Amino acid sequence: EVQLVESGGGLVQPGGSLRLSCAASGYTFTNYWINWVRQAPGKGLEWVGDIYPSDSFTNYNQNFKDRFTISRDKSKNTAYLQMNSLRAEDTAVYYCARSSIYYGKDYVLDYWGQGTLVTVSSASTKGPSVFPLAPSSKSTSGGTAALGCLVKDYFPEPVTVSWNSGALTSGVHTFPAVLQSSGLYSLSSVVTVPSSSLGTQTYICNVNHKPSNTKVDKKVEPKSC
Amino acid sequence: DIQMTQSPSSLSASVGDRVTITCRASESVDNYGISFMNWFQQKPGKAPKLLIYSASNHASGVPSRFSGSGSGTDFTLTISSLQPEDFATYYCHQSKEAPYAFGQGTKVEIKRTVAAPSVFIFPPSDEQLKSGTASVVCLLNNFYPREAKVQWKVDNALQSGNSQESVTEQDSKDSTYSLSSTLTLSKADYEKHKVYACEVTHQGLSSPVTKSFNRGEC
Amino acid sequence: QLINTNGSWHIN
Repeated sequence: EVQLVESGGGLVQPGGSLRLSCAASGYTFTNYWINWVRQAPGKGLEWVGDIYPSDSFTNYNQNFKDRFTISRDKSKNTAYLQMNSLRAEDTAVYYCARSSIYYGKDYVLDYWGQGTLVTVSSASTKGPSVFPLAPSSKSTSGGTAALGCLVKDYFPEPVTVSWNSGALTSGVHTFPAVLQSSGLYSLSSVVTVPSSSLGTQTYICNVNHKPSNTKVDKKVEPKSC
Repeated sequence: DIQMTQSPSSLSASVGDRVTITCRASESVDNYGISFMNWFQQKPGKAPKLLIYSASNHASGVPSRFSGSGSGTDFTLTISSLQPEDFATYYCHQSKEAPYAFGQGTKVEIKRTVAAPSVFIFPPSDEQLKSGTASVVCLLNNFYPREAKVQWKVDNALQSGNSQESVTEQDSKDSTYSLSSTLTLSKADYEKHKVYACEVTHQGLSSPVTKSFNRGEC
Repeated sequence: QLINTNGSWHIN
């Protein structure tokens, strides 16, 4: 029922501006404050600020004043976070969350959006190269086999990896992406399956990098050496 | 500004253990008989989830094992019986007066018996070799603890500055980790050597495990 | 029966 959907994120050039949106639904929009919280990759949570939707009353974290602007559109049930003159430092996951104007049951940060990644970089949107990681490198057969896909040289984050259109989840390990000296991201998604299924099962990794509009469905079949 | 500091910053505990996390505010969060201190649980790749609010209140859909206590400047979160799903960063938060704030967080890790990794090596893809690059992947599957040494050897020469590691988050079921290392070389650099080995060192192993192959799309 | 409309709690 109640959902907050962040939007307007993604890649942005340093010195540039971004307008993030928090589409709220399933409740009286003017009855809950909208909070903006950021999380730098691998760091803690940071309260940016909040907006009271009825009168547009806004509270800020002193560090974010004059560069970050929280606004609203009552009619569109959307709160906004204007971020101007962005620096590499600003690279983070930006969440929105509601907090009741009235003290009560689960009043505080009850619901959050999924967050949007904001990457403040001069580098360009590069789509990945999906290479298969075939099972049995040199020696064939056993008991349990591993196979996968290498999601290579893309920018910015994120990328989504699925197996057999969501049907295969057990034993799946989609490694956190790592940044190479080149400034391009790379990850591998792996899966352990019983070796007796290789002769029968067809394994496909579904790769999606929304930033570059790249969708790749690559097959992982066995090889000799 | 009301700011908070959590203790410890990190902990490792066993399934069934009572785990205690403390939060100290720089000023009292009390007002109208309410102690405006909340607790959030953040799982990897997920938005933080409300556990406890106003020091002792339970959010709906939060397990019994989680409970909270405190007043004024000192607050405590207790997981009565640590479950493997409880791996997360736990944050205290103040909702008394703006600027609102969170503590630095406490990473709760789950302590399990030692588990050795399962090692797998992958030669570079034929289609990658057409694009002029060679990435050799090593997989260390389902192990505990997180500490593992992975060394790349090319024709028995110890590699340096051309490999990248990534560690999975703790499994919510078996509490094991998993890692992938990627030795990346040029198609030219790849084409001058035969043997490509991945040597693995981990507590769970009596001595190092070595997974290897000899260059070619054989 | 407490409300926050100004970044603080008041009785209303």
